[PDB]
Amino acid sequence: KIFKPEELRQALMPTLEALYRQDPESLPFRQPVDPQLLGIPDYFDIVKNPMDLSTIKRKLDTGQYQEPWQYVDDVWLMFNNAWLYNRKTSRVYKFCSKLAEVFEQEIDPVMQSL
Ligand SMILES: CNC(=O)c1cc(Br)c[nH]1
Repeated sequence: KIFKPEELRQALMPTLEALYRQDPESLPFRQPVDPQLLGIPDYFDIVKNPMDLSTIKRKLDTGQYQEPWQYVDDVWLMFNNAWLYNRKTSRVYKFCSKLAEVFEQEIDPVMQSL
């Protein structure tokens, strides 16, 4: 089974759009964390592989995922980064947990279809 880049994009894009639709919960995740701008120099000492929704979308728009599990890996990487860096009751952590719930509720039938 080989995937065509625009077909893979059409199949997965609704799952990414569902994350983007969440307001306010997608807001911390719509752009890359910039530790200098945010004044959190420790960020890249804990998060070695940053990921965010804008980067996932760009990868999905430019054929960077050959297989659907590569996309699923990047979504979970974004989540796991936030769950490692932030306090459990912080806004970012709580918002992350909402996005992961949305992602769970949705990604199963899409993967079954691929
Ligand atoms: C995904 N964003 C974060 O994990 C983050 C930004 C700031 Br400021 C603290 N945590």
